[PDB]
Amino acid sequence: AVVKCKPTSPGRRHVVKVVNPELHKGKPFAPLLEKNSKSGGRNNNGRITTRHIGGGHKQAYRIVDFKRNKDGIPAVVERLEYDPNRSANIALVLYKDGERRYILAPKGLKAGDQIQSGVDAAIKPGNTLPMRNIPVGSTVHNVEMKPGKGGQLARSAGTYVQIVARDGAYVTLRLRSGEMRKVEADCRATLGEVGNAEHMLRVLGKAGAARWRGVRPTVRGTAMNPVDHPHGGGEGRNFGKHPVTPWGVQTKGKKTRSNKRTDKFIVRRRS
Amino acid sequence: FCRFTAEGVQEIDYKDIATLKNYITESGKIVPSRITGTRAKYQRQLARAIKRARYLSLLPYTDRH
Amino acid sequence: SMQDPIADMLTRIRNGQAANKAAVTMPSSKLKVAIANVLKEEGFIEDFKVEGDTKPELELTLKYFQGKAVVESIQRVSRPGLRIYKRKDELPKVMAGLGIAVVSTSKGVMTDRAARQAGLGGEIICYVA
Amino acid sequence: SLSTEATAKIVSEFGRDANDTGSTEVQVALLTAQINHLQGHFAEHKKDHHSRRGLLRMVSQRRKLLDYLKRKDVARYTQLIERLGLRR
Amino acid sequence: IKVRENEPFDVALRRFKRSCEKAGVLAEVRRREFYEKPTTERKRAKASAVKRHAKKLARENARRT
Amino acid sequence: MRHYEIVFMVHPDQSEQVPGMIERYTAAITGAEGKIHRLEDWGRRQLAYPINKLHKAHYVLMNVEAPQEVIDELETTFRFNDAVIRSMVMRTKHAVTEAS
RNA sequence: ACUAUGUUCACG
RNA sequence: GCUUGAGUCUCGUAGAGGGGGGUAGAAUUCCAGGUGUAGCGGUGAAAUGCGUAGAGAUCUGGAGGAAUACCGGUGGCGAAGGCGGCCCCCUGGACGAAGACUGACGCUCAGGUGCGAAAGCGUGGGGAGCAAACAGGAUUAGAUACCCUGGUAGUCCACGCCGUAAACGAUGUCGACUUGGAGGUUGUGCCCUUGAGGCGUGGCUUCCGGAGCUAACGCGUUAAGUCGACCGCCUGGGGAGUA
Ligand SMILES: [Mg+2]
Ligand SMILES: [Mg+2]
Ligand SMILES: [Mg+2]
Ligand SMILES: [Mg+2]
Ligand SMILES: [Mg+2]
Ligand SMILES: [Mg+2]
Ligand SMILES: [Mg+2]
Ligand SMILES: [Mg+2]
Ligand SMILES: [Mg+2]
Ligand SMILES: [Mg+2]
Ligand SMILES: [Mg+2]
Ligand SMILES: [Mg+2]
Ligand SMILES: [Mg+2]
Ligand SMILES: [Mg+2]
Ligand SMILES: [Mg+2]
Ligand SMILES: [Mg+2]
Ligand SMILES: [Mg+2]
Ligand SMILES: [Mg+2]
Ligand SMILES: [Mg+2]
Ligand SMILES: [Mg+2]
Ligand SMILES: [Mg+2]
Ligand SMILES: [Mg+2]
Ligand SMILES: [Mg+2]
Ligand SMILES: [Mg+2]
Ligand SMILES: [Mg+2]
Ligand SMILES: [Mg+2]
Ligand SMILES: [Mg+2]
Ligand SMILES: [Mg+2]
Ligand SMILES: [Mg+2]
Ligand SMILES: [Mg+2]
Ligand SMILES: [Mg+2]
Ligand SMILES: [Mg+2]
Ligand SMILES: [Mg+2]
Ligand SMILES: [Mg+2]
Ligand SMILES: [Mg+2]
Ligand SMILES: [Mg+2]
Ligand SMILES: [Mg+2]
Ligand SMILES: [Mg+2]
Ligand SMILES: [Mg+2]
Ligand SMILES: [Mg+2]
Ligand SMILES: [Mg+2]
Ligand SMILES: [Mg+2]
Ligand SMILES: [Mg+2]
Ligand SMILES: [Mg+2]
Ligand SMILES: [Mg+2]
Ligand SMILES: [Mg+2]
Ligand SMILES: [Mg+2]
Ligand SMILES: [Mg+2]
Ligand SMILES: [Mg+2]
Ligand SMILES: [Mg+2]
Ligand SMILES: [Mg+2]
Ligand SMILES: [Mg+2]
Ligand SMILES: [Mg+2]
Ligand SMILES: [Mg+2]
Ligand SMILES: [Mg+2]
Ligand SMILES: [Mg+2]
Ligand SMILES: [Mg+2]
Ligand SMILES: [Mg+2]
Ligand SMILES: [Mg+2]
Ligand SMILES: [Mg+2]
Ligand SMILES: [Mg+2]
Ligand SMILES: [Mg+2]
Ligand SMILES: [Mg+2]
Ligand SMILES: [Mg+2]
Ligand SMILES: [Mg+2]
Ligand SMILES: [Mg+2]
Ligand SMILES: [Mg+2]
Ligand SMILES: [Mg+2]
Ligand SMILES: [Mg+2]
Ligand SMILES: [Mg+2]
Ligand SMILES: [Mg+2]
Ligand SMILES: [Mg+2]
Ligand SMILES: [Mg+2]
Ligand SMILES: [Mg+2]
Ligand SMILES: [Mg+2]
Ligand SMILES: [Mg+2]
Ligand SMILES: [Mg+2]
Ligand SMILES: [Mg+2]
Ligand SMILES: [Mg+2]
Ligand SMILES: [Mg+2]
Ligand SMILES: [Mg+2]
Ligand SMILES: [Mg+2]
Ligand SMILES: [Mg+2]
Ligand SMILES: [Mg+2]
Ligand SMILES: [Mg+2]
Ligand SMILES: [Mg+2]
Ligand SMILES: [Mg+2]
Ligand SMILES: [Mg+2]
Ligand SMILES: [Mg+2]
Ligand SMILES: [Mg+2]
Ligand SMILES: [Mg+2]
Ligand SMILES: [Mg+2]
Ligand SMILES: [Mg+2]
Ligand SMILES: [Mg+2]
Ligand SMILES: [Mg+2]
Ligand SMILES: [Mg+2]
Ligand SMILES: [Mg+2]
Ligand SMILES: [Mg+2]
Ligand SMILES: [Mg+2]
Ligand SMILES: [Mg+2]
Ligand SMILES: [Mg+2]
Ligand SMILES: [Mg+2]
Ligand SMILES: [Mg+2]
Ligand SMILES: [Mg+2]
Ligand SMILES: [Mg+2]
Ligand SMILES: [Mg+2]
Ligand SMILES: [Mg+2]
Ligand SMILES: [Mg+2]
Ligand SMILES: [Mg+2]
Ligand SMILES: [Mg+2]
Ligand SMILES: [Mg+2]
Ligand SMILES: [Mg+2]
Ligand SMILES: [Mg+2]
Ligand SMILES: [Mg+2]
Ligand SMILES: [Mg+2]
Ligand SMILES: [Mg+2]
Ligand SMILES: [Mg+2]
Ligand SMILES: [Mg+2]
Ligand SMILES: [Mg+2]
Ligand SMILES: [Mg+2]
Ligand SMILES: [Mg+2]
Repeated sequence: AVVKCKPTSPGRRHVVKVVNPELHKGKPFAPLLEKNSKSGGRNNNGRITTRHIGGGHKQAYRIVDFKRNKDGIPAVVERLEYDPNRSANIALVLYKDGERRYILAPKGLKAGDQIQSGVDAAIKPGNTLPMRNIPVGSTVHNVEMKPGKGGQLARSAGTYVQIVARDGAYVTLRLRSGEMRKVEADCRATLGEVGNAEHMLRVLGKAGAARWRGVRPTVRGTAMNPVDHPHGGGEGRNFGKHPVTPWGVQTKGKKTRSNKRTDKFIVRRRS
Repeated sequence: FCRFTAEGVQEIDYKDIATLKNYITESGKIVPSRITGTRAKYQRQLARAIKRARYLSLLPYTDRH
Repeated sequence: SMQDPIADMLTRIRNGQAANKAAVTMPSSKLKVAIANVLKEEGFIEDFKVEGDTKPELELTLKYFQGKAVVESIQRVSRPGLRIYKRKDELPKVMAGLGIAVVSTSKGVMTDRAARQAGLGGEIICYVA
Repeated sequence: SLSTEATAKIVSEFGRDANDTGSTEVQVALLTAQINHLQGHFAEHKKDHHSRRGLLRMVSQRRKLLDYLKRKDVARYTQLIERLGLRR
Repeated sequence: IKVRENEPFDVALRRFKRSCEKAGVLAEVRRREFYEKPTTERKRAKASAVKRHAKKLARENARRT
Repeated sequence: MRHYEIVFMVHPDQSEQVPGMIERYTAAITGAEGKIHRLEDWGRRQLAYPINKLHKAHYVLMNVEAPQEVIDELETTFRFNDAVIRSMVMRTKHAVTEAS
């Protein structure tokens, strides 16, 4: 459920929690975990390339399986786990042979359900297939952009691609943006919708909730001096210049798409 | 004229279209009761059977297809 | 939903007389036979019976003198919503003593005229003009 | 909906025989049987307000029979509730 | 609707159209018929019908015509 | 438990498969208590209008008694199958015979 | 197609 | 104690009763392309608007969303609000048939609870058409309108809130009783189905009328007639269903 917290303190007042009752309460499966040290937004050169990131809670990386390499092998969903490295939840899948892997939990899924993947299989939520084999006009997620790769598109909580059309070797997909992209039919896609759709109704409530998610404070250009940001200076709340990034490029309606290579695949741009 | 027959009763079925095509006009529309007789009960069974026959493309919805 | 059976009897009589009807069937009772006989004894009704064993149906036979009916008017006084018990001296006289008021007294059901002389009052059931 | 076998099972157990099927003991059990079947229906659906009016008829109807049965006889009233699981 | 009229004829004669649709497509689904207004304007077309039909029985008056 | 009347239509080129299709749909139902009362393969009958831009669909009428689990499993095998162009599943009112 | 207004009390 | 009230059981019939999930066809809109050559659009009459960048018209393929032509009626169902393509899933009631059972278990109901059109409101979607606001063009003495071209909230779905309408038969709920006629609709029994018959007895329902009632209009076995039970409400108009 989406439970609103009672106003016992200012900072608590506005908090809205997404309390999933079906998640596991305990330590995760270690073999799939590994360390994930933080950058703080800095790179090779030790310089802030991405602003406003740094701090937060320490969090380990779960090796989630996007490829779904196991063909013609059934797999029982053992337990749904919380993932700090992701918007969506994950499911500890135990394959019939012996292996265990983490996968993104679709919407219709619980501890006990069985999933199969490969070439044949059945058309059901969670069952990964080649997009050729999937019926046209169906809800998919964890969609590959290249055959044999992991899975790029629709991985966030409540996110899903819809297969619009199927032109021979190619499949026209309508993405969550509204962009209609043409991908290869040999590429795979996990059926259904990505779970944890309540995620968006979470509201943090306090400053520190953003700080313990690893975000840092965003200072407005207008607040700065002219030397710092193009917006800057003025003796008491001035502006009078067109909105811009700290590096002068115009924000607020200014197309930065310039790939050129992959412009053939885009059937129609978003709107 | 009226219904099926004197000792008919029966039920208006969608599968048969020979006797059923009499009750629709040339355009494809269902003909009303005030033109073809029929009790209100059998007109409703008919109207349903036309719509089921239309789903299976046994009868047409119209004549602009 | 059928709270007063006695009022219902007196409507069937009243409406039967309006319709110019000969006989008036209804479900019987102890108090129904007592009132019906008092109406008969003075002379509003011309004979009655109580035909039935398991489910008795008391049918009256209404009286007519001219084209006009005999029972000019008949109404419930001591209805169940408001019971009306009158004292010996306070007993009414319907139409200045040429119509009767059926009164349930301690010595059985009787008319208002007989109640005065007998020396007792009671529940005044219905005025009959 | 209550099938033929479901009613006939309750009728030939609480009452005297399959012949007897109108007792307050029987009547209340048939309502309790349907009311408990309808809980699974109103678990989801929820917006089915028209069927709820048919249920709340059955509920109130059952209370009128039990309140009758209590005033009529305290012995068989208390014994019926222990078996059906009412009172709550 | 699909009217050929053999070969020597021409002169339109397509009452098939005029006694089937036209009024249904046009003076009905042209502008907004406010849900309630049909229930009003039908029930007055319906009340006006039996008004005439009941009068037609009592139309045989003296006349002297 | 319940009687039904399945009337599905199949694509022309896959009408050779229909003999095979019927044997699988019979085997699903005939095992679970209720028997099929009357089959009747209609044949490659003309369409009143073009469905999916084609004419002549291969009609098949089963008419069968089954529980709700088996019939809804058969209902899903029509949607997840490109060969079958449409179908409908009617209700009870006893078994029947003849009529076309 | 659009197309406004007629001061107050009275006389019957 | 009893059985006619009330309720249960059997068996069928009808129905846009309800909730959830599918899918069908016509159309509209936009999207891409073919054809094609000046208009189209609209109106009382015009103009704003779209069009030589090739529109309109016409064709082909696609995406969407919402609504279900004809059947469809003084037809049906629902307590009221209300409810219409077709199909399954679960589901409430209604009516009839002849029995068996229970044995007055009933009728009303202040407080109280539940549902309750449309418009609103919150949150997340969705958005073709339509369309408050808004803009432009006409109209006009003026035109914050009516008419025209655009067009956002809304209208659609999931989950809550709102709690009102000329929520109207302007007619409280239950029961008894009192001449008729013409229909519709759904039953069920008896003879010959001896040919789309008839002859009966139940529900729901539209219209016209008798006595009676009514200020009159009208109502009239579904009373506003004749009575009973209980509830709600009324007490001149404005102030005011306001403070
Ligand atoms: Mg490790
Ligand atoms: Mg890194
Ligand atoms: Mg380095
Ligand atoms: Mg270095
Ligand atoms: Mg940056
Ligand atoms: Mg940032
Ligand atoms: Mg992070
Ligand atoms: Mg910020
Ligand atoms: Mg800031
Ligand atoms: Mg900022
Ligand atoms: Mg500052
Ligand atoms: Mg400063
Ligand atoms: Mg700097
Ligand atoms: Mg600068
Ligand atoms: Mg300064
Ligand atoms: Mg300064
Ligand atoms: Mg400053
Ligand atoms: Mg200043
Ligand atoms: Mg300035
Ligand atoms: Mg700059
Ligand atoms: Mg006696
Ligand atoms: Mg007896
Ligand atoms: Mg006796
Ligand atoms: Mg308790
Ligand atoms: Mg409890
Ligand atoms: Mg208790
Ligand atoms: Mg408890
Ligand atoms: Mg209406
Ligand atoms: Mg003036
Ligand atoms: Mg007895
Ligand atoms: Mg009885
Ligand atoms: Mg009864
Ligand atoms: Mg029953
Ligand atoms: Mg039944
Ligand atoms: Mg039915
Ligand atoms: Mg039926
Ligand atoms: Mg229905
Ligand atoms: Mg329905
Ligand atoms: Mg429904
Ligand atoms: Mg829904
Ligand atoms: Mg529905
Ligand atoms: Mg279509
Ligand atoms: Mg558009
Ligand atoms: Mg073109
Ligand atoms: Mg050209
Ligand atoms: Mg001009
Ligand atoms: Mg011009
Ligand atoms: Mg031009
Ligand atoms: Mg050109
Ligand atoms: Mg064009
Ligand atoms: Mg065009
Ligand atoms: Mg769109
Ligand atoms: Mg109606
Ligand atoms: Mg009704
Ligand atoms: Mg009703
Ligand atoms: Mg319908
Ligand atoms: Mg629909
Ligand atoms: Mg049901
Ligand atoms: Mg019922
Ligand atoms: Mg008995
Ligand atoms: Mg007894
Ligand atoms: Mg007995
Ligand atoms: Mg009060
Ligand atoms: Mg109240
Ligand atoms: Mg409410
Ligand atoms: Mg609304
Ligand atoms: Mg809203
Ligand atoms: Mg707001
Ligand atoms: Mg909210
Ligand atoms: Mg949105
Ligand atoms: Mg919104
Ligand atoms: Mg939006
Ligand atoms: Mg829009
Ligand atoms: Mg949108
Ligand atoms: Mg418009
Ligand atoms: Mg307008
Ligand atoms: Mg506004
Ligand atoms: Mg303006
Ligand atoms: Mg003027
Ligand atoms: Mg001027
Ligand atoms: Mg002007
Ligand atoms: Mg203006
Ligand atoms: Mg204007
Ligand atoms: Mg607002
Ligand atoms: Mg819906
Ligand atoms: Mg909604
Ligand atoms: Mg509320
Ligand atoms: Mg009100
Ligand atoms: Mg209304
Ligand atoms: Mg009305
Ligand atoms: Mg009414
Ligand atoms: Mg009122
Ligand atoms: Mg009322
Ligand atoms: Mg009430
Ligand atoms: Mg009540
Ligand atoms: Mg009455
Ligand atoms: Mg009669
Ligand atoms: Mg009659
Ligand atoms: Mg009749
Ligand atoms: Mg009648
Ligand atoms: Mg006859
Ligand atoms: Mg009747
Ligand atoms: Mg009427
Ligand atoms: Mg009336
Ligand atoms: Mg009238
Ligand atoms: Mg009348
Ligand atoms: Mg009558
Ligand atoms: Mg009569
Ligand atoms: Mg009548
Ligand atoms: Mg009668
Ligand atoms: Mg009657
Ligand atoms: Mg009545
Ligand atoms: Mg009647
Ligand atoms: Mg009355
Ligand atoms: Mg009056
Ligand atoms: Mg009051
Ligand atoms: Mg008051
Ligand atoms: Mg006053
Ligand atoms: Mg008040
Ligand atoms: Mg108000
Ligand atoms: Mg107020």
